Amino acid sequence: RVVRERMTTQDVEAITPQTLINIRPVVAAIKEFFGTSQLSQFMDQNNPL
Amino acid sequence: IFKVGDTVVYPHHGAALVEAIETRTIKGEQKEYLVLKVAQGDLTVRVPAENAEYVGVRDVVGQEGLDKVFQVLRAPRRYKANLEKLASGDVNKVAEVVRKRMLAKARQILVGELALAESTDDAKAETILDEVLAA
Amino acid sequence: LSFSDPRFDDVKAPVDECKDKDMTYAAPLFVTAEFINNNTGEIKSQTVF
Repeated sequence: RVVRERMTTQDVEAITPQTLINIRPVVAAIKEFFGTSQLSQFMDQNNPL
Repeated sequence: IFKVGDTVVYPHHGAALVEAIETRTIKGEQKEYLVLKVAQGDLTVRVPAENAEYVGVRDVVGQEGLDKVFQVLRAPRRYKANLEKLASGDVNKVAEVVRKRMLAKARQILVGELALAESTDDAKAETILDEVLAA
Repeated sequence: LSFSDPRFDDVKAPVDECKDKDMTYAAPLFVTAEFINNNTGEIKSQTVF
């Protein structure tokens, strides 16, 4: 969504996909899933069983 | 200008080493797509050979062009048009810009123009541009 | 703008060392993101981290 709205604000035939791409929401989404979600439970190891 | 192994300078993305010509067709029309290995971050560009002179990607300048940017550097609104003066493509209009981020791009692309027209050992040759800064 | 070819390299740190030095076990992620301006047909392909 940010990419599609930012290509309008960028100029024409003078930009590159490296300038286009912002991986911050992807990595933020991964870390906010691994923390702060009850399906990413703390590992429970009293014994191998 | 558009052959195998040339050194053709894009007016915005810098100089690229063309490796090969491809006839990658657009609906049955085998357009002469020419590859471009610009060594900034290797954003590989396949441009048509016919539209290459449409967009104005040009060959490297010579020693006469080097002396032209030297004589522009000899004698040192305005700010909006001088940024647009980089977008002209003429090498005597790039050297008017160097005589704050816009000044950063103008100096580094002149040395890439300096060290490929003459092939004289690049960005350490930015110090050579510092020599002709006083001119 | 065209996305293609996801790619993984190997890991950045081994298991026990990652456990001891308090970080996350990880690996770098690479894709082949391509931007074309089809006003005249002008592709630009990178390998975006």
